[PDB]
Amino acid sequence: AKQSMKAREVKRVALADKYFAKRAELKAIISDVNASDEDRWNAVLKLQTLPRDSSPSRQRNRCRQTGRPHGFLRKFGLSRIKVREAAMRGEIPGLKKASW
Amino acid sequence: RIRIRLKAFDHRLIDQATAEIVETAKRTGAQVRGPIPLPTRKERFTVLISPHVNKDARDQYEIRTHLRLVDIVEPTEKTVDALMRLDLAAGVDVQISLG
Amino acid sequence: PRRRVIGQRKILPDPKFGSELLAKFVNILMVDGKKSTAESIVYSALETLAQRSGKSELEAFEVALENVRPTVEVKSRRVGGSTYQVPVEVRPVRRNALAMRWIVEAARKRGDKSMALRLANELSDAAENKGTAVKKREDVHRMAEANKAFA
Amino acid sequence: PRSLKKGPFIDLHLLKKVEKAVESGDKKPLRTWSRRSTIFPNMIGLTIAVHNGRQHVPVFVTDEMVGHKLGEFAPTRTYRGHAADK
Amino acid sequence: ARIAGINIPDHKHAVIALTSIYGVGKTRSKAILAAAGIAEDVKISELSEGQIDTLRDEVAKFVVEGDLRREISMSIKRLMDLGCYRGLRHRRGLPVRGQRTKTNARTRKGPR
Amino acid sequence: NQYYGTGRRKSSAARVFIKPGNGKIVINQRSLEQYFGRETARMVVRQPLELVDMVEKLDLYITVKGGGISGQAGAIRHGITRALMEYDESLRSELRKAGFVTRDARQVERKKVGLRKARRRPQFSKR
RNA sequence: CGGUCCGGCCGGGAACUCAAAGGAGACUGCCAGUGAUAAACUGGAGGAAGGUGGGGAUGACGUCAAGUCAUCAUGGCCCUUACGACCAGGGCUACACACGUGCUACAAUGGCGCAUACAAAGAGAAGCGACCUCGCGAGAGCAAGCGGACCUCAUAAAGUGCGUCGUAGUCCGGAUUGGAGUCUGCAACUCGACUCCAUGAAGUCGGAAUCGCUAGUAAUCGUGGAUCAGAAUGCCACGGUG
Repeated sequence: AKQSMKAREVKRVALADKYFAKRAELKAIISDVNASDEDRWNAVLKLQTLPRDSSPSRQRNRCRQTGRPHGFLRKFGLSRIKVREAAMRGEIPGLKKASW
Repeated sequence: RIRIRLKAFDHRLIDQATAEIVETAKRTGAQVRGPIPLPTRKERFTVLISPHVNKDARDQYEIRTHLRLVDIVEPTEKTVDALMRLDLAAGVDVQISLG
Repeated sequence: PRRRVIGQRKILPDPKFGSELLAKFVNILMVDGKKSTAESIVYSALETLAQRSGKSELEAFEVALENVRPTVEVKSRRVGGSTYQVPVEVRPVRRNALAMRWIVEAARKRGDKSMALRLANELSDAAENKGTAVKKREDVHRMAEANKAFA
Repeated sequence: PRSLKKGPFIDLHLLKKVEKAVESGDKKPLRTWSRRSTIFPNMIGLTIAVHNGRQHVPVFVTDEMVGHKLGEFAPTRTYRGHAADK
Repeated sequence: ARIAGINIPDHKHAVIALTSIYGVGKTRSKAILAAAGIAEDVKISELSEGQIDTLRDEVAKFVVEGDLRREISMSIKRLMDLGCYRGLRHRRGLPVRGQRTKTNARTRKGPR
Repeated sequence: NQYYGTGRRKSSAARVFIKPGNGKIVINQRSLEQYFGRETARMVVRQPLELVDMVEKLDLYITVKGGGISGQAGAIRHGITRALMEYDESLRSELRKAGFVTRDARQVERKKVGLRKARRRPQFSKR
């Protein structure tokens, strides 16, 4: 991928982890039905106050080694090409050709 | 009372581990119920190995995980000393359950 | 097809009666692998037309089927737009299958109360040489003599 | 549609503009890039120059539109004629 | 039976009889019968005038025929009066939800 | 101490015990009228018994699991065939002639990659 | 075998269904015929198996300046106040069409209302999520258990039982459209899906010319899983019937 794109991922994840404490304890008020609409509205408007890419939903899953949005495996953490290369070279334990 | 679970990618590294643990339990204690296997799990992956437009070049990869279980043979204090030893060769995950 | 001369796979033993021809007929009739519904429908039509005729069930089915089992068909082993048609006498193995296929094709042509009633009329009139399968067979037989220059 | 638990959704900077427009002196249109902000009765009468991608288009807000997004009254792409309408 | 200005044949069941009315459908066709004390099995034949008027009043309780039709027409025209994106898509006639209109949507449009 | 025979057809396991009791049938805490749906299964789970005289001569306490209706029927048929073979040692020839000893090894084929089914391929683009 | 809360409930029983390790096992081995005194072929006593038992992986020398310099690397060429760097709103999902690959179907082999069995393979830790209660509903408060042969996803459908629909603008098709919501997401107007009510487009078996399949295969039914905050009629695999 691009250097700017890769830096965007770390910049988003850092601010998402830093503000994770506020996001959960702020959406808790919204989720709590037993609350006043005056505090519900305040919580709703205060959540849009923090910077946008501060949520886990606003980040992608580019592969660590190279960087590729389309094509990824959560268990392996790399794109399809890199996963195949690692499997063929033996870097992934207990991974062989499936044939049933 | 206590049980030991072994997860392995290959059976070669887990059969010898089971043999070692049962011989240690025979040296310290007796009345073994034998290592019982559990249904292994096979996680599949489909990887299209073509780095561009070709939805015909696919590879099927498999991760196998085999489970072994060893129960109590003689619950005492000396039998735990010989089982809390250093970990075995890398590749075998050992879980200790007590109750 | 080219070097292999296949045999033949065994058919169901036909638990109700034991007729391999009946098993072939129900296998031709059934679609989408839904054996239960097709077998129920064919058994109901089986009973209805047998009790409408009066004679024995299978003994009437055989005489109604042999009366529209064709003898000679027409084929064309020609390539191109121009075609020459040659008559070929059907072997007994394919004769019953073709007759059953014609019967089941003609069955789904009447707007009766149910599929069993659709089957029953065109299955019973075959004994008296009436219906649609017999109507098409008496023209298939004429196709052979329509142009029998090459045989 | 959005769940009624969270209620209507508007921009934070939008509330300040709406308050300033009603208190006091509205002569210039309210310029907002936000289109997801729901319309409120406070904005009735006031001019909203809503951005659609090229340039802010003026929208005159009436009581008819309340439970609709402000971006609905803002075409995204210009249409003149498919058969080369010159 | 003259129910809410419509005629119903005597060879059908009550469920489809109510369904034939514009604005009753299937669930209301059972709710009305349950409220009036009629099972969703009887036919239009052998229907007393008391049951007829109870069904008519139950139908009149909720919305109706051409009244509801012009009911809906006004609601549709409200979007065009607003002039929103939905109103413009209604004016064009192609979509109103925003499906793939460019390649294949032959449902609200058509040639001669 | 009564021996028995085991039977499988596609993915179903059925084991049936043989005892001198005359014609007591219960299929996994059920009966033929319970595990039913078509007469074909009932006929096929009694063919070794209906062969010569064993229709009402020894009871059938089978319990069967897995597969479908036809798979369970085939598994029960193979199990009773093996049980009768082990019980008598002379009905094996008749069962081989009837085709009951030969277990049907046919199972569902795997789905290939690029194909919509095991062998069905996507339609060619009009070329 | 014993008791029962009749339930594997647990004492107990390690034969079995099954779990996953090592072996035996099908090797033209044999018996006849055929053939050139061979190779090899045809039938069969045995076997779960017969000529590769049934499937998958394994894809030569090479052809197509075949496709990717936008996974990545790399030789020149191009910009360094801009083809580089940051942010907000729109577009990839679009007004007259054509083409390709799939799905719903066309109906009495069927949808409808109420009981009722039969599977396998996989997922689960800021995740799967039992039960109770509100719900006509997607779901909501409560949440135990579960790093998982234990607990969930997840009474599989087809079918099977009974009525009902009688060849019909149909109790057929659920495409369009209006009203009000439910879940996830700072935020579904451009742009997800589910849920209710109503509305009920076509269609009524398709012209030339065409596509795949020879056995648990073609059809027909349901389910799981990949990336994923949510989004399959696609993809990848299990199965039921066949």
